[PDB]
Amino acid sequence: MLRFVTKNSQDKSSDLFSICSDRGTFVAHNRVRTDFKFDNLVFNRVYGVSQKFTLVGNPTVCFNEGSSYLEGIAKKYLTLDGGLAIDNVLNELRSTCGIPGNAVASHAYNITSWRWYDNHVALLMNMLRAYHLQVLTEQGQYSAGDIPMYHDGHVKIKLPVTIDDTAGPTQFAWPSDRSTDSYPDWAQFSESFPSIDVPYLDVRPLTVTEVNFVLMMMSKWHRRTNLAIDYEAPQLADKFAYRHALTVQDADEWIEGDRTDDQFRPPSSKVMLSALRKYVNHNRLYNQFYTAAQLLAQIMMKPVPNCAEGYAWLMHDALVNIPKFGSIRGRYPFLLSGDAALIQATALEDWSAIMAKPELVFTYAMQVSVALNTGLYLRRVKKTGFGTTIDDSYEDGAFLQPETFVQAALACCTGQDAPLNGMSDVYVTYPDLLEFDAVTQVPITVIEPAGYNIVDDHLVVVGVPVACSPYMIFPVAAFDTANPYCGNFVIKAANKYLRKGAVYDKLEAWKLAWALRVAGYDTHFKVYGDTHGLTKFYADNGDTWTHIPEFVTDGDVMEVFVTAIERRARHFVELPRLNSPAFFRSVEVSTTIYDTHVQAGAHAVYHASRINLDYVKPVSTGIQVINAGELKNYWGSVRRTQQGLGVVGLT
Amino acid sequence: MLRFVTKNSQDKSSDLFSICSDRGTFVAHNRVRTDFKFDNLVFNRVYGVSQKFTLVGNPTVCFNEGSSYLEGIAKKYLTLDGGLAIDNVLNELRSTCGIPGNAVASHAYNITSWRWYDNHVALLMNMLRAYHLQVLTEQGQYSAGDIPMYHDGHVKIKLPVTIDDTAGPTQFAWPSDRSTDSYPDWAQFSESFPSIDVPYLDVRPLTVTEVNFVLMMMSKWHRRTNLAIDYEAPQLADKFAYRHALTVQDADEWIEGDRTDDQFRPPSSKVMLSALRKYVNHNRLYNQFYTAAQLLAQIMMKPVPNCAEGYAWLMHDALVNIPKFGSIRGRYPFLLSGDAALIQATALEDWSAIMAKPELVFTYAMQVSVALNTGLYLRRVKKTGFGTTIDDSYEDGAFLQPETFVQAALACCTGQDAPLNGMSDVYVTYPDLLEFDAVTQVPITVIEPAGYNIVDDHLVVVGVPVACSPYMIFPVAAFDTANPYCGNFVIKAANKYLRKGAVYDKLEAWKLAWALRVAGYDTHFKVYGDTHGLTKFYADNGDTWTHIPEFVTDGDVMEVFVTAIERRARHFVELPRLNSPAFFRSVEVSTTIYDTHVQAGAHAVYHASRINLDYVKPVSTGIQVINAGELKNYWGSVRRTQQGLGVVGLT
Amino acid sequence: MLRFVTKNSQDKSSDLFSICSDRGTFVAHNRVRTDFKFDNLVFNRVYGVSQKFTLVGNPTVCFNEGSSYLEGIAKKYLTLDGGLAIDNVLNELRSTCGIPGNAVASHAYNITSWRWYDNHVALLMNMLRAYHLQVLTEQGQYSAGDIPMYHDGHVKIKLPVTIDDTAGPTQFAWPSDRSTDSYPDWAQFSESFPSIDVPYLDVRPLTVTEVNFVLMMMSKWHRRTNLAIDYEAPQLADKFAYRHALTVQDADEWIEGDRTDDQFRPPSSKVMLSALRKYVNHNRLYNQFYTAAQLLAQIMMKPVPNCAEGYAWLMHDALVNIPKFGSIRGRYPFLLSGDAALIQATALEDWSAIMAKPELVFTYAMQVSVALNTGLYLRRVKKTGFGTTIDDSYEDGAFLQPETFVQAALACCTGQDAPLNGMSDVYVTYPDLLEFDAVTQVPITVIEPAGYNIVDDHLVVVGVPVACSPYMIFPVAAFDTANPYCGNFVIKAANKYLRKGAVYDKLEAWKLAWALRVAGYDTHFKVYGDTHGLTKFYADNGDTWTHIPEFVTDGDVMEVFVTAIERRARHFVELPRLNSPAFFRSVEVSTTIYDTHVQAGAHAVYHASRINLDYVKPVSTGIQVINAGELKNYWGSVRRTQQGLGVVGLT
Repeated sequence: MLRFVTKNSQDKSSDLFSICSDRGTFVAHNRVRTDFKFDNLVFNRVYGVSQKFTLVGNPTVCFNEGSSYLEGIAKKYLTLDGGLAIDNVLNELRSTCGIPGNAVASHAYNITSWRWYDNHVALLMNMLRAYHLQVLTEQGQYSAGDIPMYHDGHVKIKLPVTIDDTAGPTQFAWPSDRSTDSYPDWAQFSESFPSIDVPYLDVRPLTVTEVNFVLMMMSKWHRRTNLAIDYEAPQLADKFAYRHALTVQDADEWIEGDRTDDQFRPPSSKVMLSALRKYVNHNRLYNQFYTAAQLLAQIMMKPVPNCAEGYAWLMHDALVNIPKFGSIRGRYPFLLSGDAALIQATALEDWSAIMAKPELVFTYAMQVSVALNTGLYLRRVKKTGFGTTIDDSYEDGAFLQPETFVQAALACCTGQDAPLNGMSDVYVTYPDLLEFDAVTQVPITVIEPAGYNIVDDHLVVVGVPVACSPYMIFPVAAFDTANPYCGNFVIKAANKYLRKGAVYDKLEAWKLAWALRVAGYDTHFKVYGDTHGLTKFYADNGDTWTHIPEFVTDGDVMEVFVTAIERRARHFVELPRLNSPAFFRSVEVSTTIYDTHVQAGAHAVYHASRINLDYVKPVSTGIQVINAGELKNYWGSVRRTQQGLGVVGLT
Repeated sequence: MLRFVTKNSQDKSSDLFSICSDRGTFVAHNRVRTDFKFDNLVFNRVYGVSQKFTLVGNPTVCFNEGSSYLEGIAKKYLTLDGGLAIDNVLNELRSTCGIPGNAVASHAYNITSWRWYDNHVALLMNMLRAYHLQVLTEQGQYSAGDIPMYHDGHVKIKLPVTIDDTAGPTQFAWPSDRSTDSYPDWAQFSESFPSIDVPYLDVRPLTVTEVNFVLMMMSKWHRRTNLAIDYEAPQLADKFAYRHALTVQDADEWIEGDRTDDQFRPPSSKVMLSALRKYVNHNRLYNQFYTAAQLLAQIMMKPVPNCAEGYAWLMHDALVNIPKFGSIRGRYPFLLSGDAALIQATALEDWSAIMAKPELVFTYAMQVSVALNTGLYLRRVKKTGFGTTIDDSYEDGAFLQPETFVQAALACCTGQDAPLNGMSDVYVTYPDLLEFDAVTQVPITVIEPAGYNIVDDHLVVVGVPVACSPYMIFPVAAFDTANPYCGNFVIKAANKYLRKGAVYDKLEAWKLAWALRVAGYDTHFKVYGDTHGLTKFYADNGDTWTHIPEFVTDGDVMEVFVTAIERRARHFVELPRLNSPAFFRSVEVSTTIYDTHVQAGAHAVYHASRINLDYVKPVSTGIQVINAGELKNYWGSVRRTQQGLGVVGLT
Repeated sequence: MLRFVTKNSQDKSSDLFSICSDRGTFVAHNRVRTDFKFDNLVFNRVYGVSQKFTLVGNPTVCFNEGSSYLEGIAKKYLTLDGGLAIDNVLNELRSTCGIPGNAVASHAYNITSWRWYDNHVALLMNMLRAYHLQVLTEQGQYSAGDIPMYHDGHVKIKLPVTIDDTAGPTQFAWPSDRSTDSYPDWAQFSESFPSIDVPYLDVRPLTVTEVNFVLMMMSKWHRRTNLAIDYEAPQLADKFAYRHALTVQDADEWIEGDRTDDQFRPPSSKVMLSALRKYVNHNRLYNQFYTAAQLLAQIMMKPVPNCAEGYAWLMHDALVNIPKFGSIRGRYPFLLSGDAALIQATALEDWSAIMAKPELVFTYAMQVSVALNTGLYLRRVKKTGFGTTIDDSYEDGAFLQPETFVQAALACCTGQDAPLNGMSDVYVTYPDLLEFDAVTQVPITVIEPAGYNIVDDHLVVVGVPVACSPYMIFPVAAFDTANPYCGNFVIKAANKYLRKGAVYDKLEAWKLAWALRVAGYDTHFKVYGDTHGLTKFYADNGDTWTHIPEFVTDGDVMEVFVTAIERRARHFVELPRLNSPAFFRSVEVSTTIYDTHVQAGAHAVYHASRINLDYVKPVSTGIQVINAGELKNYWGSVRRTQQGLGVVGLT
């Protein structure tokens, strides 16, 4: 994930922005300068482009079974090919247990040394989400979510929320609620020989507050806010025992009225980070934490569209496949004694980067939301080749299996090799949006129709619409040729001229429309075919980006006529008559970014924290690390090729 | 058998599905994409296929004693063969323990006329089926179970059910009755040496509740549901005694009516599995457990037939040979000690795998059911000469041996090495299915004669019909040549064209018809006989599989006249006419299954889990492992050789 | 550990100091000469430095059972691992002693469910602390013990004490109470074979009074003084039995009140040590005794801080993991016979050394305390990058493992191979000290704000402060480069001079400031921040050590502006100004400690004794010695490698 965020060490460094939101949303401001090269002279314009991101969401969880992983075991027990040496783990118990006779191995295999279902990624989800919520809490920004009330005088949209924004809590209370629901049974089991088949976790190097936090968050999660991360989650395990030298019972007392909320307020974000770092470093959970970060980032937030038709993508809900929690590392103290067993290098470097800066996960999530939303429309277009490909040889099979859905979308949008989940049966997916013809309905209020194909008072949207500017992944290089996405392009003459002298293919017509809307001239396009009532290219005043109209996507018509270019009231840099001969000049448009920052409303400016590849140096002290990986465990990167996109290892 | 289930998926993504039932049935949805590449114009079509299954069955059980197996004792008590070194036992009694010479001499004189009959296969059968029933009950769907009600709108067929679901129980009742049926005369044994030739059990490592469950489940088992694994079975031993530290009294009060039902509930599935694990790994019953697992898998369930005529497969009832219960492990306490001798490697690894994941047995049962049906059907088909040039004596070659019946069926189906029972005189058989003229009078209530072989108010079939489709096991190489059963097939030019259309061979015509029905074209055909009421390639929806046309089941029909190729009501991919010599093209297809997730009924969806075989190495400590097998015991595999399927060693 | 204490003085003049206390504290005077050689003009100054210590502490003890160690029995009763050859035990019972076959068979049947948990570490802990307390009492200075009352004339700080000295006892009272607390149910055992799984002790070689002391000291131990080694501890075993020739009755009358206090006095220190020696060398408990000695040393005492902020180090309380008491040596009389097996060489030599001189433990405790504090502080410092070019992950590298916590601290401090505990799941830890932001609210009563980080009426610290000075262990090579911690350092030219003075690096400035404060010049400095109330290099008298200036604890500060070099009130050696480029000279210093003699308070002076290691060879007769160690048991050493400190074998 770190390599993708840093765009392969571009300028040797990268950047990230802190998590922050107001009423469940936050703008993402920018400043850009767009040049103009014609008449062997330069014009330019500077304009502040914004972008709206919302944290609201209602994903659906599935705490199903998942494959067990034993990577954080000593080298002497695990093997690259032999794996778990059951004889080696068993006979070590005999040398240390007080159980007599030769039936020691039989009893141990009967009771506890048969399951081998070590997997804590659900717990890592819980704790990392808790850290993010606590950040939003003490930053004075924790509240119920609220999708913005989109309004332009024309058709307007409003989506409902589970809980009221004002009725939402102003402080982060506990996930579970005391004296309402059951809690898992826990007890410090420090015996050398396990007695009952039950998940075991080693939290010896954790302080009392950290172990209290972990064992309390072990219980059921209850949603109290509309945020996409407050998803419902039951208690991960019905029963478990924690390997701690000291006995901790503050949570147990708080179950009864013994401890009030005052004396059991949730801890601080640095306390959560210390607990998580201690836990991961102790149990050698680098790959599992990397997978946890991937999963949480993929559900962090969605980009609020600036167009009326964009809300169709926003209204959707995702499905998460979190494996059932199971922990077998406290069953035997000697398991952790020794170097870690084949920890993935990408996981290690990513873990070190997150420890250096805990904001990398949020910045990656912010990038990935925009990247996925763009990549869905991008693959829908690229499958048909603007309706100019006969067969279906684009080979979009990487979008079929729900595991690689998001990663394939990322590899489609940007040429960067999207990072694999590093696990199996775990994913976030919108199955209804699998095929490129994704019809959907939008609930719509009562406004007068102005060429917006309103059907049954419900905006009918086909597929997925591009709903966010690419300004945070600007070098996207989505199309093969030059475009606003690439950043620098040159407007060319019309293909031919006729009685209104405007013959342009959809792609360069959209290029010219975006250039003119940047320059302050709205453009009128007219095709006598299917139009649905749009005569000018759709754009937003706050965000000068011009969304590609549907007729470019449908691939039926290949030409669009731009009859007259009108001048907006908010005039800007003057241009000649482009849509006429003997006056058009080969203008070229380039843009660069001036200032990028993330602000919640207009208050408490959050200066960006620079991150470079200097601290990327992993801690290799007693951690057997392998850079290579296997596709079986989904350790690779989906890469876009000439014919399409496929999954390959990084080599 | 783990090797078989892994090679079914060629060691890539070895899927397995949780047990789940809805009224005794369920359905396994898939998502398979089929290609159509011709003239470098690659097309494809994805579609969901649902091959449903039913757990309802009424097998016939014959409890006949067979060979006595003693391959779990220490080496020093066993000779070079299975012969028990009884003289060694008495010498060890003389040497190790200090017993009066008169006492040991009297015991040795008494033992000279004792039966060393030890077979716990029936006990393992009962315990495993009880565990599965408890799993199904705690899942909340256990009931009497009913055969599916299938109708095509032209014929309505409903097989009678012995016990209806409405009157069926909802909670798992005990196999026996409350003092209504006599219980076995169990007793407590704790001395060093046996006193009566009655078999004795070693159940010391088990807990009080597990011993209660085993002892009272030893009683006569009554069939209370139409479940296939709910076969009737008598008390496995009229008298016995368990070697335990203390006597167990809880079950006796319930037996005699002192304890009511609520005071004695059925134990959990987890504790049942723990008891089974303890018993097997304590008596070292790995081989007998492997045989019992094979029997359960082969007797688990049958596939619901999509077509009408396939219900004949549901009509037939299996016959089994369960050896009588015998136990000499509890006769002496030293026998189970030492290093276990004569343990098969395949049995050990299979036992480790099934205890690591208790769903391997169920997925192997599903695979064996579908493979059995396909193997029998394609055996009948290849008897004609369809697809196979060599007219091998498939009728009576190796299908006579009941122990090798199902394994030979699997060999004929897939070509993979079917795992043998590993035990003598134990098998599952359908005696009325060896003949190739097996007809059945399936009761029908015809709505209208859509065209079938309906005779005497209830139609008949020939041999074995088709009930399933090769989708749980797709890459099955039933035929040597390319076919839909294989991954991909290349449609070739017609043998001869003519004015009305073209004629086709036995296999090529069916292959093209299946490809066209997948594409969306319904294919008509004309045959020299008039033996049916429809000139169509029947292909029921839900799986889009075109059954082998019944006309080719008989011989002397090598050419089939195919005409009238046209689109159906719905259409997926445009294809050339393929019958006229002008429009014909060398269409090549390719099929691959991507996703599969069984779901019980219409609410409970059970996502496909996964198995990490790297972590499931067997517990090889303290075990004398033997890779080789003995053909008289049927410790081997059967492979479909080009010269005829036969039993071979794994070497 | 003897190797460690000898290498601290590089095997030359291995000093050691008698235990001595004054109100729970004492002070270790020294006489160290510091050189100043420049331009062949060698100067020097001798001065007495006093680094005082306190024995007062309140550690937290968690009595949790851990791994069972059996490495003291004869070879024939032990397998290749720690597994007890119980079958060998029963065969030897059969062969050697003439016991009825029925009796031995019954005993063998009973023994099958017995716990071979044997760990006498808690017992050795208790006996050693009792011996030390009796030594301190007979020395005539035992009391409740009070924390020192330190004030600089500007802030008055006094840590609260649980038990004041005035009400504190003057004579060593018994750990238990006169029938107020229940005593363990001891008994007399003399038969050949055990009868109950309750642990049994072999105390035959001990005398009647020693057995009385051990048996009644087995009871619950109450904390009656604020001594660090006076931790509360419950009864180590509710029931037990001692293998002795005759029963012991003297203690019982005192237990039941029949015997009054004067009739039963605490036994002498000499007889306590004799009893400990007999017990250890009879049960062959060398490894467990070495572990217990390590624990006592690591938990003995803390250094009184000269500076005000160092009292935060005294605020923190340790946490320990003492394994539960277990004894199987007394189960059978033959076990202790034969040749002892699995005895570590280091443990044997350390045991011989500590019994030759019972002060080695105390001097090693003092050294481990000072090394611990210095290691933690310089770890926090080197996290910034002070002195060390490589920014190794010192935060969480190997400090997570509690068993390796203090050893890693010692490795970071000195670079010498720290001796491991030699036992699993036993450690001393400060959980609130792993984090680098550990703050404490030390209660202060400010007389006047002389300039400190005083906030909220009670100042705070960051991480771990400094309380001691590297004078008990002078040649400590904490930093790779030359420094005051090393023997000598060469002051080099300034990086850049300027009109007001010169600027200096992070390390060179502190080195020069320390050298100048030793010389007699007070050095001022200016920093880009304003984070303190004094621009001075703080150096309290009594030790003439200049603490690391707190400004450099944080990062992003590489250059420090130093000016105003001038003589203090008193002066020792004339030095050039060293800041102006003209007066600057290449001053080179050299430091060496000559004399040291701890003295308790102001009256009792304990001259430094000596140890002749030539006469302290271990008793290797009748012992199977093993030089190698097993990393799971933590039988090794940790060395500060250039690539990061880690656990290595001694080979």
